[PDB]
Amino acid sequence: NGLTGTGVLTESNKKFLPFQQFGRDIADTTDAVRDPQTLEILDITPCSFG
Amino acid sequence: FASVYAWNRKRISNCVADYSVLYNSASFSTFKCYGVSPTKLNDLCFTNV
Amino acid sequence: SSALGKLQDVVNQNAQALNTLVKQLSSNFGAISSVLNDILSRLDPP
Ligand SMILES: *[C@@H]1O[C@H](CO)[C@@H](O[C@@H]2O[C@H](CO)[C@@H](O)[C@H](O)[C@H]2NC(C)=O)[C@H](O)[C@H]1NC(C)=O
Repeated sequence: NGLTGTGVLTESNKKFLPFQQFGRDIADTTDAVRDPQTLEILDITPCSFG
Repeated sequence: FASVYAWNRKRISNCVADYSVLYNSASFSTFKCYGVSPTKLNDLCFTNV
Repeated sequence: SSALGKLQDVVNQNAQALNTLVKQLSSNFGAISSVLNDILSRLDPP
């Protein structure tokens, strides 16, 4: 719903407080989201580069 | 419609708004936006309009 | 077992610089946002 990105999506275990849209990481990169339809938290690991 | 000095103000909520279908209702005389192209608005999402 | 500040100092200076480099990926420098998916998918290439 607006967040555009790339990466691997994985089942989370971080208790997104009932009111937290997403997860913010130090140095400010999106690293978790909540699925709008089912409302579950998913981590967004980065693809492989090098 | 309303007069200008007491201008109307509607607030839209949860809906499916197709902006391209609004774009070609085919009678307008000014359709100008600054923040964003109108055809690209068909794949965003907001909180309040 | 109970002094290695030179080594500590070095090991640190580098981390403080690498963090400042990443923390700059979230400044506008005079733009509408810091995200290209907000400037891109919100405007024309022109
Ligand atoms: C959008 O619709 C889906 C279903 O189409 C909603 O999903 C439900 O979420 C609740 C959680 O409170 C579950 O108990 C239901 O079983 C879900 N339904 C289905 C069919 O999976 C979703 O909540 C809706 N969006 C919002 C914001 O409420």
